[PDB]
Amino acid sequence: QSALTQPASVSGSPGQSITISCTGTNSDIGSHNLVSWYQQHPGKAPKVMIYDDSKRPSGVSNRFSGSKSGSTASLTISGLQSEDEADYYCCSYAGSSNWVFGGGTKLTLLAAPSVTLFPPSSEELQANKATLVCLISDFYPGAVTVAWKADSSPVKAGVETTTPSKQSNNKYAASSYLSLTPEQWKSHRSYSCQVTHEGSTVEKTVAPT
Amino acid sequence: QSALTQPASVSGSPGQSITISCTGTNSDIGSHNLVSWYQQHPGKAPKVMIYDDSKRPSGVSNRFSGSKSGSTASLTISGLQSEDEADYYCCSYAGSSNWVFGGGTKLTLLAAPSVTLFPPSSEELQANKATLVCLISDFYPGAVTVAWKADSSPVKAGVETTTPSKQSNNKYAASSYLSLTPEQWKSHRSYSCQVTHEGSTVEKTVAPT
Amino acid sequence: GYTSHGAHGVAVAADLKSTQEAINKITKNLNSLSELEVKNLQRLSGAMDEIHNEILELDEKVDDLRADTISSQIELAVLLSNEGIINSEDEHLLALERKLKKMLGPSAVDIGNGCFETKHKCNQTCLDRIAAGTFNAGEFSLPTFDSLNITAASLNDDG
Amino acid sequence: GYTSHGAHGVAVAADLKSTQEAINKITKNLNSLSELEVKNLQRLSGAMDEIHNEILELDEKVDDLRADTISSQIELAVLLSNEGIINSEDEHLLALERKLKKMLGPSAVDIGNGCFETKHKCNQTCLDRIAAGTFNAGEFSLPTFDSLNITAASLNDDG
Amino acid sequence: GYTSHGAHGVAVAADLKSTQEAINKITKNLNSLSELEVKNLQRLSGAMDEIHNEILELDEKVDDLRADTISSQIELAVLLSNEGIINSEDEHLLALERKLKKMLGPSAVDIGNGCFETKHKCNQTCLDRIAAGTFNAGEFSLPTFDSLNITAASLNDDG
Amino acid sequence: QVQLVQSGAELKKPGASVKVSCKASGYTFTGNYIHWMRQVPGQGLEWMGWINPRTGDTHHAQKFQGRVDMTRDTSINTAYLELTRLESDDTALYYCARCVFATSQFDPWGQGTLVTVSSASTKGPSVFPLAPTAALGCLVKDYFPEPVTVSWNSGALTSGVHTFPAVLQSSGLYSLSSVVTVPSSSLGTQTYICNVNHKPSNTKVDKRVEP
Amino acid sequence: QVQLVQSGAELKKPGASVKVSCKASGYTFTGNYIHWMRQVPGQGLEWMGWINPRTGDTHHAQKFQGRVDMTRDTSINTAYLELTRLESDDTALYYCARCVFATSQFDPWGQGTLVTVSSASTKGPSVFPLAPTAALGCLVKDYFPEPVTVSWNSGALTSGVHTFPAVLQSSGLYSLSSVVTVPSSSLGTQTYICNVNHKPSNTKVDKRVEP
Repeated sequence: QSALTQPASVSGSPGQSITISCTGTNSDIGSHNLVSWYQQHPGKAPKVMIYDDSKRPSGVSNRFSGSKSGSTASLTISGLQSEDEADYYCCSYAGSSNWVFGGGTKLTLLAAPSVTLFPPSSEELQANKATLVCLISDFYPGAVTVAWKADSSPVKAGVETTTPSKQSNNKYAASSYLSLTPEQWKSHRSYSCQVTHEGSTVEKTVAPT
Repeated sequence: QSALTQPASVSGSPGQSITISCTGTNSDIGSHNLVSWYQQHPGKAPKVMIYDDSKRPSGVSNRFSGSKSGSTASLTISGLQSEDEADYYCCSYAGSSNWVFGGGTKLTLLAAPSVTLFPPSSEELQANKATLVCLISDFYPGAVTVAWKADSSPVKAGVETTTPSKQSNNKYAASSYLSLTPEQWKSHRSYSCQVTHEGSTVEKTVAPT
Repeated sequence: GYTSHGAHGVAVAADLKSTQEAINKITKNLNSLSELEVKNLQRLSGAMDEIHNEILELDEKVDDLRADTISSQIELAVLLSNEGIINSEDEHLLALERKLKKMLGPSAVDIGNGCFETKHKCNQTCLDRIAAGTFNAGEFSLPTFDSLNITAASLNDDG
Repeated sequence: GYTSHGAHGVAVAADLKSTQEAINKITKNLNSLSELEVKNLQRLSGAMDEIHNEILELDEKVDDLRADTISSQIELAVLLSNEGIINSEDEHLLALERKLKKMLGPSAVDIGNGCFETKHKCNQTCLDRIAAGTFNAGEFSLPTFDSLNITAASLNDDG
Repeated sequence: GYTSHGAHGVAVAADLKSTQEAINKITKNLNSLSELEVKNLQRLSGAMDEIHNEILELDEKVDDLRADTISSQIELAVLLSNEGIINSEDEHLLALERKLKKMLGPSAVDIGNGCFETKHKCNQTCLDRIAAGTFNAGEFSLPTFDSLNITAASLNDDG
Repeated sequence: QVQLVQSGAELKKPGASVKVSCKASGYTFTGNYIHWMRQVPGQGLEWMGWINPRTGDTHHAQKFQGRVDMTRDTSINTAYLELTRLESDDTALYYCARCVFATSQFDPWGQGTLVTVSSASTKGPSVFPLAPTAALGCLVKDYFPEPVTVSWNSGALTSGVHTFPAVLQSSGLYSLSSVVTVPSSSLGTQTYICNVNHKPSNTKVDKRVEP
Repeated sequence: QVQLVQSGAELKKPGASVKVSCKASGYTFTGNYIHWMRQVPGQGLEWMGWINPRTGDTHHAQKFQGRVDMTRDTSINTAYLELTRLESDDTALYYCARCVFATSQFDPWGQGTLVTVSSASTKGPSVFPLAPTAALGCLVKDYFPEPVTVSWNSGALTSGVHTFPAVLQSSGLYSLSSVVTVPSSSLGTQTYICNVNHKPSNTKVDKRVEP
């Protein structure tokens, strides 16, 4: 059963008006006035935005306007806002008691990092293990390089850096976990986490003290 | 669409039993049990008298009885009264969501006038106009003649006499409006209105004084 | 001498003539089939003409049933509006009534005041004909033609 | 001298005789057609006999549905009386009850207490026969008769 | 001496030949019939193929009606549950719902939320075809064959 | 009380269009059909059509197809009949009537709206007194179109009151008179004032009568 | 409040079976259908089926026929979706949604239940403190499967709290950390404790953070 065709992603500036299309067959969109548009944020369940091709659930902003023409539904968002950056799905009844979701569309909008370097805890060292945690947040876009340094040398051993992940404030976050035995934690004088975002490099540093 | 065939008019003395028929086709009267009889007085909207071929609206006297046979309805009125003098209409459903009225029947039963002569008002004379108003009421039958007399000469200039008009008490009323210049109101000594009904002549008269 | 040439000329004329008697029969036999078979075909056609009408009658029996149910459903639904059971502004009820009135079909006739009467096209005789099931195309048959014999001229022994 | 009366006398009877053999075939050919067509016609009648039955079966399918809807509607209305939603003495409700009861048709059977059940004449096999639509009158054929040649007597040259 | 044997020999060959000319026509005449009849039969068969289609079309019109009614009934009953008129746990109402749902038939399609839509198999063109009733098996005819005469060779008087 | 209230009388030119309202009261506005009738003065009743307030189904007679529209406002419970391409024959009293489920009963009837199709102009009346048991009245003169509604002392009394039918002057303007009989002992001790309305011109005017 | 509460995340080996519950609240449990969807992380939504709570009638997508069952307990207003013969592709967030009469409106949506199909051993996390306006946090280390839920002082505060996405270490065990910013004046004067839950392992544990 063919998923309804949606654009992969769309972009726009704040305050602009944009539209996302969802094309299908006559049997699903054209034949039935039961198309709905749902928004979803990262780490959040989908939220219904439009139903029955125009109808607005209570609490939904006026800026979201649904429409249908032939076998093609459309959702127009006037006056683009920060909260609008999200994934959006069309869903239509496809006959024979069946409902089909579209391929989805990522609406994106057209930020320095916030580094936090935490050392191995006392308990972890007592547990014959050690880990340095480098936490990055509130950087836009989601493209960042992370580097680990033992005193003044690149470590690279078991760094375990996560991918950038979108935030609720249209920014990104990440974490790096340099795991190592405590034996080389007291040995090396200090440990540095360097984070490059769009050339700009910010470094945190700690030591056993 | 053919109007249902009713008698043009019927007559009957008080206390008698009379009947008014309404003939149509099978398609309208015969094939539908939706024949109704409505009474209408002059200057008043129709009032329902019978519906569904026998049913009597609340407040309607027991004297009125509806019946149907073939494509012919019949409304019988026993113990005829003064209030019964009126127009009566049959109305039936004629298929295809259509309703048809009958031609109507004027029910009439089997009186000297009441003259009132008013001269021109003071304001109207100051308005450079004069009118003499002859008002007639409560005369039976509704046949009357009216004449005007300047002093003792027939005027005939702009008399404006209405036709007899039925009253609420089964009698008739009429009005004549002799229009004239104030110049030919003061100069003439007197002005009289004569009304003839069934030979009997009644005259009113006014003067400038 | 006795001229026997007259005899042989008589003989062949018989063989021809008798043969003609077969031929003219055979053509007639051919025609005898044809005019009969056309009567059968048309008769069969008539049977088809019956069956189609029956279908049309049954179609009317369907249509009246559509009028029979839907209006009654409306008659129930409107009653629920009339008895105050459900709000007359109940949007679901209004949509249901609109749906029902859209499904009425041609046979129903609005008698005014939210009520419809079924103008039954398939009358009592229609229903009796349908329930009878007395259709019968009947039997068909064709003639059997017998053999035809041609006779030689019997040479008359002049004894 | 040799009497030649035997020679020519042999010839004509052959021209006669061969012709008879053609006639005997041609007559047979007529019958050869006539028997087959009657079988064809009857076959068509059989197909017609099938079609009529389908209509009757489909008529049963109508009747059951008439019993299906109206009875159910009645069973709804009685509930509205049983629950006391609308007055049991409600004249409109009772009028709808009576009208629905009048439209019950033949397939409905009362079971007491105002309840009805549909006695389904068109069973599951009936529905499958109707829905499959496997009607086929089939093809028809008739024979083609070949030409026949009448033989003259070959004058036997006494070599 | 002039031998007259050739003269008589000129005669008989005509009687055969013309007779053959009749026979060859007659066989063709038979063929002329047999070819035509099969065309008529097949034509009738085509008409039967038409008729059956209408029945199937009519059957779809039945099923759609079954879908039109029962869902609309269920939609009402559920609505009585929706507005709190009848207890949602009312066992009679639930039994009614189950019985209705069992009688939905094939064309009924659940669309979600206790709602069923009728996927009409007999579309507008189907309904127009059924109501038109434009069936016509048409006329049928078969040929008639002219008589054939066998000619004797005219003895040419050499005067 | 179950009641219907129609809009006031209207004057239009030929080819124009009119809209007549009929406000319902005293019952469920969606629980009946509204059937529209017309009657020429002095002639028989003519059925025009019906409208469903609930669903909006409307039937027009074949005579009135293409010129008449039926609508309603369920919020205020008011049906509306719109006639287009007006002609002289359309001049008539138009009535709305409530009609009940499975009944032919048209009940109650509106008071009627007088539609007048003519080439004409609206003009208010001139009110004159008519002073002297004795009878006293008011002369309504030189107005157009019909009708006008008269009360006495704002309808405080109705005994002896007799509103006469109007006459169409040779000038084409209308005039009538409304009179009442009063005892001669009430003269100078009771103020008598006639209150007249000409809705097409919309001239509510009062006139006190004195000897 | 109209709400749907789904069961916690689940981990199963290939070929096994999983059952997800969805408790309804704030509305009539039988007055809607319950529709089941799935979405792989980073991918689009996939419709699975629906169930009538009133009758128990269900529809499955043809893709999921034979592997998915839908049931309900009306006494507790709960639906149940059971998937058998689990495979790697079945690893996804599964959602229940309420669908309304004659509407395309799936409203409200459950929070989602993450189901994971992998071949794997459940292990509770190791909690460590992360001491120093200043920031402080808790390191969740060496657990499997995802996810875990972290609060601070039993959800008493949310300002500054940021849960980070977890990292899949090379050893097949997960780790994340939860950090919160506090004014440096509150150090030593307020007891700050992170409360962490690993429902697959059922590891509710608290950890106070001090210098």
